[PDB]
Amino acid sequence: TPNQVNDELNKMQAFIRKEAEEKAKEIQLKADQEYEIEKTNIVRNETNNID
Amino acid sequence: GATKILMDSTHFNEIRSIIRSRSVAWDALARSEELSEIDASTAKALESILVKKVNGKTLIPLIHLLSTSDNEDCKKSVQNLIAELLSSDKYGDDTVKFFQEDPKQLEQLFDVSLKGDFQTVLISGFNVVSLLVQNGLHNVKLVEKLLKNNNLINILQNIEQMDTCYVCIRLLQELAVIPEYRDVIWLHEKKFMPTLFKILQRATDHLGIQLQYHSLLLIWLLTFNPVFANELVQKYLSDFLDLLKLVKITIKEKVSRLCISIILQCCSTRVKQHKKVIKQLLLLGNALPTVQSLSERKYSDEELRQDISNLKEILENEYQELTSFDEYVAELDSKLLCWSPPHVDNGFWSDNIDEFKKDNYKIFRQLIELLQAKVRNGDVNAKQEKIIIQVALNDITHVVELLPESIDVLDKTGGKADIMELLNHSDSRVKYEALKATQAIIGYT
Amino acid sequence: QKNGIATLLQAEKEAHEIVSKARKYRQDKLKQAKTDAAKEIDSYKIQKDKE
Repeated sequence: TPNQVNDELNKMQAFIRKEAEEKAKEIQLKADQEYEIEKTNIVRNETNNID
Repeated sequence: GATKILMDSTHFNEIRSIIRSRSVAWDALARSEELSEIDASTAKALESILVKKVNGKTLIPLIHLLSTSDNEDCKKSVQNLIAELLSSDKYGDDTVKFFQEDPKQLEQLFDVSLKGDFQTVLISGFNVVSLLVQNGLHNVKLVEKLLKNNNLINILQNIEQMDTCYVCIRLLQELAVIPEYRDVIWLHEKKFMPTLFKILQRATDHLGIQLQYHSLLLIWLLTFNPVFANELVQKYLSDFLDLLKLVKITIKEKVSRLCISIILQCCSTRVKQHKKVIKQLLLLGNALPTVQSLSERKYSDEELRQDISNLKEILENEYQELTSFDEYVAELDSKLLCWSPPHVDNGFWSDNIDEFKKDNYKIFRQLIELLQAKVRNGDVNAKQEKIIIQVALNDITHVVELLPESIDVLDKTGGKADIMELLNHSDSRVKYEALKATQAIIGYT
Repeated sequence: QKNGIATLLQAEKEAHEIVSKARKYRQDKLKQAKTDAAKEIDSYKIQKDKE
């Protein structure tokens, strides 16, 4: 029946929402790691030049 | 209102529907004087105002039935309405403000959370986890309190109940959403490690992979800190090597890219002396074939495939050097060989055997280019050049002996003629190696 | 039926929008990294002048 059809639609939007949520989370984590890393690299070059 | 999570999994939805479906009358408790009549009135009114005004008024009133609860159903409905009003679209941030103004207001609430039956240790903990990492409210107190919870200990360690296990685990990851608040979670991580290894073992055999996915997600989020990831693979090698096989065999690419990125974080240069990790993992874990098959495999996500190629390349980087095949590459590039048991040891020959032919026998072409260049031009046999060309003859001999399809090139590269022309030389050793290679081309006809 | 088609198209739009948010967050992470590098640069210049 159509009830399971609309429920399946909402389920699809739910799966896409979960995929997008996990993706955004992975983006934030990668953002933390990359920020720390880039800051570390800049700090390394700066420390070398300063030394 | 502000950062309300855990609305994704259908488990938390069915749970919230099952708990909030309980029948309890606050007006009957007000009429029987079971609790504060004012608080019971505000609760009975808020129930109808919810199921279908601002907050902070009934905040203090609910605390009367929170800090002091004569009935379990009363406290259960109180915490249920608490978490439901916290995630409510109508109230939302306003409710959060009630927690944000006074940090000690939720402290006792967290003290009354996680006690007795498994049903009552869920919701109060849900609101508490919701507030601990909410917006501006952050405390090491809630973490230290939740970490020592024996009521929640069995809830998270329950391998029987998947619902409670998934609720406690998803709450664990959600509370670890702030890596700075994950330090204590990383210190007490020994208890979460067991359920993780259990999810991994259960992985090796509907929405049931979502739990293992959130767990691996907590693992990768904890690997985000190089310190916690430093003791990651330095603790359990057994549970670690079970990643790639079960991830590749895993249908969904969520847990696949999770184990891939987590293991990549484990062998990453970001980790101090992480070389031993990738080394043992490719040694006792046979990660060579796993990385080869995974690189030959396909992935829907761009990040999964990119991290796959990067991790495979990272492994292949130090795997080729053990047994250093690049060591001979330096001699070939510098066009100067020496005395080493590189082509002499059968093991070394087996190690670089797979790297002998890449694209149109690129390595083999680079192998014959040196001898051919030492043939058509130059070709003065004294000291160095002789022993080097002889070593190249024996090496190319072991190569052609190993690779039966490597003959077709030697004829088209002019190598058959140079090898045959090497039959007569000044040195008996050069002639011996050249005759050995001649018999080698004569080995298969 | 149409509700499902719209939910699916909007799901694709939500996935692409989440990907875009990830890209914007990545560029923003690079920007914060350059800014932190700038602060570290000013601090290093101050330390060099002080030395």
